[PDB]
Amino acid sequence: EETRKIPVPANRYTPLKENWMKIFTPIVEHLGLQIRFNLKSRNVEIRTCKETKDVSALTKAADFVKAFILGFQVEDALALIRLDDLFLESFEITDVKPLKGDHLSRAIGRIAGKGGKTKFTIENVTRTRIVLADVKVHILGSFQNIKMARTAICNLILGNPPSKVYGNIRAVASR
Amino acid sequence: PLAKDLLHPSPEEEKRKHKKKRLVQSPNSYFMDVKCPGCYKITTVFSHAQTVVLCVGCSTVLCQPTGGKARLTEGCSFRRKQ
Amino acid sequence: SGALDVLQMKEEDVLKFLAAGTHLGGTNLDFQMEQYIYKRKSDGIYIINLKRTWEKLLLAARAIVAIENPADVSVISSRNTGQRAVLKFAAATGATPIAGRFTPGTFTNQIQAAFREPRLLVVTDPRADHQPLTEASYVNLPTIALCNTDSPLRYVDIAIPCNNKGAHSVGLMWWMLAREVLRMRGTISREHPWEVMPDLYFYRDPEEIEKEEQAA
Amino acid sequence: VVADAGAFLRHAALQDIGKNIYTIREVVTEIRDKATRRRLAVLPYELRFKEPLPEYVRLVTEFSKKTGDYPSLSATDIQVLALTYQLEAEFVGVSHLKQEPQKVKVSSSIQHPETPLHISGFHLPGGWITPSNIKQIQQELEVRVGCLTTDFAMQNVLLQMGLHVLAVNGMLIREARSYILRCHGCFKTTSDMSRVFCSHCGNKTLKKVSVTVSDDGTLHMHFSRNPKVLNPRGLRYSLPTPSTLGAGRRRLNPNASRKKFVKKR
RNA sequence: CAAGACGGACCAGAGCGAAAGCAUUUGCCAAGAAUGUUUUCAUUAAUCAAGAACGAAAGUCGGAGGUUCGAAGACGAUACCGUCGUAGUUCCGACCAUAAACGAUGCCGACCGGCGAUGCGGCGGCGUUAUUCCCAUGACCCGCCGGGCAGCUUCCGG
RNA sequence: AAAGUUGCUGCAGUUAAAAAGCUCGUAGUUGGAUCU
Ligand SMILES: [Zn+2]
Repeated sequence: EETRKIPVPANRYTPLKENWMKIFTPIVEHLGLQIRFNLKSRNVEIRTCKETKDVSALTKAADFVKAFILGFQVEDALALIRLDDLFLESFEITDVKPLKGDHLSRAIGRIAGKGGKTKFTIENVTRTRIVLADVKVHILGSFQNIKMARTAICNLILGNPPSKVYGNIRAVASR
Repeated sequence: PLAKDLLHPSPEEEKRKHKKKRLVQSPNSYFMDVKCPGCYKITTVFSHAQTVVLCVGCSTVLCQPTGGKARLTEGCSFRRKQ
Repeated sequence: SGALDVLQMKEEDVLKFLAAGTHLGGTNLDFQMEQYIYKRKSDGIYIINLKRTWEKLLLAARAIVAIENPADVSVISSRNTGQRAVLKFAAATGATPIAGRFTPGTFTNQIQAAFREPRLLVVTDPRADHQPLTEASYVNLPTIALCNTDSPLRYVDIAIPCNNKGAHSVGLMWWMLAREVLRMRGTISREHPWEVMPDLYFYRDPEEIEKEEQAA
Repeated sequence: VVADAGAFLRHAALQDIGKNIYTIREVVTEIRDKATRRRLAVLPYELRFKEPLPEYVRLVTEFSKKTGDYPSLSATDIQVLALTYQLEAEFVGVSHLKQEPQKVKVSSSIQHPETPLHISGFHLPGGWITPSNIKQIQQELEVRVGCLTTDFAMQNVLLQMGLHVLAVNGMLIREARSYILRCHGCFKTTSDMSRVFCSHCGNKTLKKVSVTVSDDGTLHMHFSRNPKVLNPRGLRYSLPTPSTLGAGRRRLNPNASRKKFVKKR
């Protein structure tokens, strides 16, 4: 039998606990897999059981939990369960240009925008889901959608104003 | 506020304040009798002493200097003055 | 109030005060209300000294007796937990009650159907009643208030230090203020306790009232 | 077998095991779920509606206010308790049940109140969750008339009275353990897990305290001897002059380091 | 295996320094703020013309080394981009003395609201921990004082 | 004179013109309390 463990950081223990029900149910009723979370090692372990359905989907289940560890909502990770052409791309803001201190914070605020609005706009433009950590940013979507969202994010951290990126990404989505 | 007798503050407030910011400034330190366990003499020791005070008869270490109040060794007794 | 051997605290008074949970306050403290705290116990709840709030109740009662006309005294409560109580406080003396949402411009806009010109204001909760304090600061209107420890004292002239979040404490303290004003107003005497039970002024939850008449 | 509204909410189809299925109208006409309403029209109608006598409802109210579970339960809960007490009274002799409930014993512990003991999906050291156990995991699982109560208040008062309580499964309940909210200001307990303000004093002062009851009528209730829970650290801050998302941000005390270019609303 | 580079994560509403600036271990050297002080001297102080010391990056003279990156430049596509790449980026010794060198905000002193967080030092105290540690000490908890970095709130006044 | 736009009386220097990159430093200016 195969097993796979997913670590849980301390900032994700309470979200994991609070909606644990809608996390362990879609694995045991749909994919027929057998899971637990140990507190001594702080690890969510998934292993296959006897009444397993479609064994070559175990990885998908792991991706489920993995997405919820990165900060994605459980609906988007359940979409990662359903659709097969869904991928995850992660990178740092300083990983493409060195920004230090207040410049880094301003780049984060430019990606987010007021009320998160700019970030939210990009999602509805690209049919993706973006959660950005303290310096990390994660995009969930299909390949070309990831490329479009990465294009918009990289342009926003270049220093291009959010208005121009807003208009250009709407025009690119029109195409 | 706006009504408090600055001439007659409450004694717990005066003891609460910084030693220079009282109405009439006063030290927080004291002198004390120290009785070594191996003898029965009396040694006059400053509470915030900076030197290692030795016994006049036993030549033993009485207090150890620290950042603040001096640390008396175990076994010796002390009594404040005045 | 004056060490005159007739207006002091009694054992029944302190017993019913500790029964109703009035003496215990909130988790915040405003620096203008430090003189009503006895001490800070380690649990995190500021206790309110009982003799201080007794003297403050007596001062508020002396302020409210001094008006000869009971009709021009406004008694207001926005939170429901005191609402019906202030209505019965009207039945105490005839002071006009305002329960529920307060209409802006009631005290300051003279072209209104509800335009009142009181001579004292008594307030259940200063935080919920920020608009009537704001309007009372425009028309030379003094203020009585039931003030918790986490309550601002702006435009408040007598702040009764009490727990006002709980229904029992606020209903009790309204009943006690009514008993004091009726005692030295001229209606009742001191040899006999007031026949009105403190539980009559208490706000009742609809969940409580749907199963109160079941036990008849 | 008295069916509570929780059994209707959980689609508990136990009409085959029990024959004395009786309940009150308002516990079934207050359900707002459309699937339960659709399922109610398919099930056979062996259910009968009746109203308990005023005397027995009253006596239920006095020992409900003696046991301290008075504000946690509603009028429909009172009606359900009265109906099951009447059914027990006119089926079996009334000398079996008792009154004057036993005083609660004190037994503290060093574990934190938010320790996730007996949560199925976790593992304290084995402890594994299979799809075959999902139907098994409903609650803590261990003759003529029973009860289909779900909420812990009614089960608590029934086990305090010694009345045998039943579940969605065939067997009865021997032990019932849960969490309640106890006030540390006015010393009043509330079993409502979603409330945040207290009942008597009215402060935001309720804290998690565990309880466990048995069949004999013996209850024991555990505090926590941890000074982390009871300290006034983040409780005082100056206030400005006058839903579930962003929950962990409120649990930080205001007098702490937030990032310089972020803002709390 | 070697060569030079650079010290991630920890790393913060943090700390130190006159500023520019400062992050692998250990050892040596001499400074330093705050604290504590019933020590010593007794006005020895505050501010700056002249004058002096340090002063990011780039740049200039000489020695050493050139890992990566890379102005100019050579190619390929379309000022943008890619491949290669010189000076430079690195160390040593002298020049240069300029920055959005920012709090776009002289220095010293006094008074004038509140709160609780944090770094350091001092003080007082129930208590828990070094598998109910058999007194002290480190780690926590509560409270106070002093100098700090830094927040929130206020019809102080402007 | 208006011009408190030359300011001793009596102006200003975050964002409008404007505080030296930083520190030390003679001249100059100012200097705790105390003696009928
Ligand atoms: Zn309470």
